[PDB]
Amino acid sequence: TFDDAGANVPLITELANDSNVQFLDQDDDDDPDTELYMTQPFACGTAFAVSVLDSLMSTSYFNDNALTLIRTLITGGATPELEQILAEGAGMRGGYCSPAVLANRDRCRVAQISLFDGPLAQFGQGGHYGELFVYALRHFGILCIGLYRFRDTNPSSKRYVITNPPEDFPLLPTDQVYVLTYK
Amino acid sequence: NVLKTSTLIRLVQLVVSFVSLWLTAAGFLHLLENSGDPFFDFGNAQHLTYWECLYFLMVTMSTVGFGDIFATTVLGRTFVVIFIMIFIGLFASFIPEIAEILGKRQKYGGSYKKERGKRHVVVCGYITFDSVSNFLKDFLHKDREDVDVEIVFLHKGLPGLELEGLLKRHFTQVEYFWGSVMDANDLERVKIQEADACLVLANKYCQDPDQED
Ligand SMILES: [K+]
Repeated sequence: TFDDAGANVPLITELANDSNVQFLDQDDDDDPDTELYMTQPFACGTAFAVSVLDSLMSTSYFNDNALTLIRTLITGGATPELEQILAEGAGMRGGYCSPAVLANRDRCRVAQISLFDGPLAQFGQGGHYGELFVYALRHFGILCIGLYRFRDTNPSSKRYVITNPPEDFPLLPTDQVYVLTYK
Repeated sequence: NVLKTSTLIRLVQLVVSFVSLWLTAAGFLHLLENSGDPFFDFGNAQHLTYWECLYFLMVTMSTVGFGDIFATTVLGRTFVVIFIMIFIGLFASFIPEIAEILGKRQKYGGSYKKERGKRHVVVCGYITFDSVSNFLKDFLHKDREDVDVEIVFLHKGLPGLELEGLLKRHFTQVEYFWGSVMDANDLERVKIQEADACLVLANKYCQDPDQED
């Protein structure tokens, strides 16, 4: 508890053994028969565990480019040139840069935005995900990939994640959107 | 996909391979004795039933060897010699391995049953004849008030013989279950939502008290 709190602190915790996730939370309504990916703490983005990486072996094989895509997003842009420069063992060589390389600072970034205010809030007021998607891409180049929504819309700050909603999927002004952006 | 478990796979391989070998060997001996020796123009023959052969092969696999029934064709006797060399190793390894597998089942499975309005206390952690007797000597002490609390032990081990005796002596009011408080199913088994209290006991003599705590 804190002066002018508590469970409102945003957490992410790595777990070595998946089934320990049951201890990580309360107001949980869980069953130990649930596999990790269905558990409330994982669905809220509070848990993470190395077991969810295992299909990176198989996906690696089925489409190599998909494994490059996940690396280009999650690393923020660790290209094989950087891996080579680190493999020289000199440490991460840097300094000022030429404009020719510094142009790459216009990469796309993963960002999160709120429908509570600003130009998109009109869709948060009872619109649908497809209306928002088409609008935001068209006016900002912002590409929307999912929602982050309170579990307790009727209470806690927990929010669950919705990958790729349908076109006619309803919106709330409390929703936050996972997006890809250039600014 | 019905053999879902490694022990159950091993069990069905053992039983079926043993029974199918015993039955087929009995058929072969039944053929030999009833047909007779071909190099004696089938004159030397002996009219066993299949069932007498099946019995006789069990009586020889086990090395019991009555000699109420025995082979008398030369092919029969040579088959019995081969059968002894092979199947003594089969029977003598099969019976212990079946006995281990059928001996593996957990005794203290099942679940506690809640009596009408009666209190119970779950007890867990370092459960042994020592810690349980030290506990129960005071907890059930005759100079306490006659309070009807039942004690429900919950631990991973099979109880040792001294503890099984103590549990049988207190059978009216003390219970034990295989399991751990780390599993929500075991907590449901002991109906801990409806327990009056839960006690967690420490191994005072452990190699690291920070690890035990
Ligand atoms: K004998």
